[PDB]
Amino acid sequence: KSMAKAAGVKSVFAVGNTVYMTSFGRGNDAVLEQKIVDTSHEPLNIDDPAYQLNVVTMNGYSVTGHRGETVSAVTDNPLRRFNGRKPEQSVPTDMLCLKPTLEKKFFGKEFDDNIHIQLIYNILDIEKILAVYSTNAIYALNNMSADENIENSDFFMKRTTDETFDDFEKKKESTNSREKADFDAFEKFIGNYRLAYFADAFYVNKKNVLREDKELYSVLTLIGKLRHWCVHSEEGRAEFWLYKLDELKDDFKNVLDVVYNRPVEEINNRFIENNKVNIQILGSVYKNTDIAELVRSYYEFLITKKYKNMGFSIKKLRESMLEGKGYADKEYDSVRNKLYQMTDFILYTGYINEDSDRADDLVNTLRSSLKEDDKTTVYCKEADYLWKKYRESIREVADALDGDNIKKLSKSNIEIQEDKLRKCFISYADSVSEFTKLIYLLTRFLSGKEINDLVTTLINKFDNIRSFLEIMDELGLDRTFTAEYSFFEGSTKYLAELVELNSFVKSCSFDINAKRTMYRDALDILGIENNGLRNFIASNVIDSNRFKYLVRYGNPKKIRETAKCKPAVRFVLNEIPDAQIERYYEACCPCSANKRREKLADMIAEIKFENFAEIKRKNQAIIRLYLTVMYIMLKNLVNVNARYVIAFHCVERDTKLYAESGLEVGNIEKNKTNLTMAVMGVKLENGIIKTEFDKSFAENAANRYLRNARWYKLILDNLKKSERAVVNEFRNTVCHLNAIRNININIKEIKEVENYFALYHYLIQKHLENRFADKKVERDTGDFISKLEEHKTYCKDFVKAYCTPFGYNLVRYKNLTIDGLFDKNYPGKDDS
RNA sequence: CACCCGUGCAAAAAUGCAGGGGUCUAAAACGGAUAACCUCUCUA
RNA sequence: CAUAGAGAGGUGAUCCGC
Ligand SMILES: [Mg+2]
Repeated sequence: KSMAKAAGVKSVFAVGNTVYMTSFGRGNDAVLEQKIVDTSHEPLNIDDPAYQLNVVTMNGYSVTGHRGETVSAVTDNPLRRFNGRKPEQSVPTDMLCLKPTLEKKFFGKEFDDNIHIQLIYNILDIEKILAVYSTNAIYALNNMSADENIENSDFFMKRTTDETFDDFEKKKESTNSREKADFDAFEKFIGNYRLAYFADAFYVNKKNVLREDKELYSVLTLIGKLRHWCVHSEEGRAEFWLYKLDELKDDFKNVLDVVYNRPVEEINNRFIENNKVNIQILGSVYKNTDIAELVRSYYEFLITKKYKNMGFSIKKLRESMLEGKGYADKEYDSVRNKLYQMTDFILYTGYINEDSDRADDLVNTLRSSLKEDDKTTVYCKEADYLWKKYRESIREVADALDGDNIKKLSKSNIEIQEDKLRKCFISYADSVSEFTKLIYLLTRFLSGKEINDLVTTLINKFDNIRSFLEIMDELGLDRTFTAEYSFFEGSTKYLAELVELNSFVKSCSFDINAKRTMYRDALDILGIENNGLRNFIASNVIDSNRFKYLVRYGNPKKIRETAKCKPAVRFVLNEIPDAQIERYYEACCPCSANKRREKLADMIAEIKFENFAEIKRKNQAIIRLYLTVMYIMLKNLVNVNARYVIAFHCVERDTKLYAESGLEVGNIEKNKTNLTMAVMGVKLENGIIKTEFDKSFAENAANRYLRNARWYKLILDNLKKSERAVVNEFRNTVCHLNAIRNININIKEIKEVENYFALYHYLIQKHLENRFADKKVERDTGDFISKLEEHKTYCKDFVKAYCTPFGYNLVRYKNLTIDGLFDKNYPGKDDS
């Protein structure tokens, strides 16, 4: 990024008439380095400072870094932000000018600093990412109905954790038509075989059998409420719902526990098997502590390598000491290939239980050493020490680890008491907080890449929150949250939970015994419509991790009709590297890369086998190419949709803050553009914005983004072209993924696909055409639809018309309306 | 290759130069390798 | 007929290499 980070400036904070500077501690920890009053400074961290101040000025501070490869950098004084070249110093606002309201929301008072708002914006990013993956999860559940109804039924949208199943079953005989249809919708859902795609959530190994209705309902109700709370903005106490999950009724806690216990128990039991003999031998050779603490330590050192602190090749030291001894030979058969690794733990305990002075002297020598020659000499002396002082006990290991003794000990266990054993490995539900269990439930419906992105984003944002909460203690600032957000005072615990979650969370497998139902989908995803070949194709499809995504987020024969779109196929296989195109074509065919792409783009469209040796590998080559192409396409469209889900989430959230700040924002459900009009200070009359542009409006625009006349005038001009109904149906298309559901109709006629932005917006614009074709449409929307039929490509004007709700955040509006600005990975020229 | 802020130098209207931005955008830093187990297909 | 004797393909836990 920047020289300030390279110099080690982790942050610069303002606190009244004082400025504080920080550097990177261990991990994401911050340490205080300097304070500036005015043109004058005082050092901190005096025993290991990361950088020094070369000269301090009111414009900015110059620094030189000791912490690494030395660089010289300059950093700008936060108090002169917005105050250079025309009261000359002030604590900066956020761009939205919501800082006083956000501070008065999460904490009780306005704070006169800019440390609190960074924490708050991390809280807002946690909700931002949950709105995305909860929307994806509910879409994945709703897709199960797509073979029976095209509509996104309300059954998932209305659910709340207020109604327990015992007052919902009362609807079975209720007289009210909607409540009856709601229960018959639940009965229709629980009978669908496609629950087998989510076996880890809905099935219990007890063959594995479908759970009792009360738990299926409680799962659906939890995920539905999580979506409703993320995508809408709640009123009253429901706003605090995610932060008051301790208040959930017993059925939801019990279902969360019984879902979370099945991965934990499995992994907490595998380790008690693959290790029995090793743990017993260690528990005999060592007697120095309660054996549960030995087992804890062995688990900890096996699963966490501690290289973030013990950052040196202890394994090289081991080899340097054991080389040339029988310990490096077939002295006994048991460990010539594997099973050797407790020797490392013997070394590790030889560092933890004693000679920690030598370990600290080693860590110092490793900091002071210059050459690999030095580290090698030190390793040789450590080998000379350890091989005489402590290693002799491994001879008793060599006595204990004989093969028949291994076989005997395999019939035995460590005899830790059950309630102690269950507290020396991965914690069970009883200990894990409801938030992490609900995150695990959400992850049950997601792809592995989505699980990784979600969990690591949560880890990062909680670690940031923790770091700021630590900073505020040393600075002596008021840290105490409002009572309703006191959840975040446990954030250091939740980070420890989330990093534990990342240690075992994994993609939802299918039921192994269920595959004979997926067979029909596995054939209908290709369009194959003697039996051994068909069974082989089915088995080589159902095992594919790409099929497991593609059939959960899409209807298979709808994917097969989508694969007839030669332009989109040709585009997505243009982005496959040429060497991969060779690796496919050499396997599928038995000469330019363009003509080979074109040929396999026709092969993948006419793909079939039949009417309902290496040949098998040829068949795999055809299958693996096909599923890969569609996987890349649909994933990226879903990833484009998430960006607009965030945008509408923000529209909902910031409206309530702008309303809370005193702006007459109006009804955001009647017209999503009301906030932008409110921020622009313009008001509709008779359905038209009458006002022309004037500088006096921009100079009074309610946020910093809209202060500039150029983009204010452009947003006003595009907003006069918007239409209420089209923006609302765009919003619902985004929140329901209807554009991706109806992909075989929206994609029917495209000339060319330039990028996934153009494809996604063609899908939306053709959906809006299909929704408004039978309705009265006003002038500019009719022109946009005309240009959408004259050119079989998305209208660049229409997207910047219907995206006008986001205009209040100019950076978001630009990013979501100009391609090449859209994707971090594919930069390009902006227009206008 | 977006937005915003600082500074130097042009300039009276906006350009250039070099930086900063957890308080901006999703957007601060932060190859196979053997063995073991299930599943499918093909002979006798 | 089913289960059995070699192949052969694939998914998911993984021990080291310049
Ligand atoms: Mg941010």
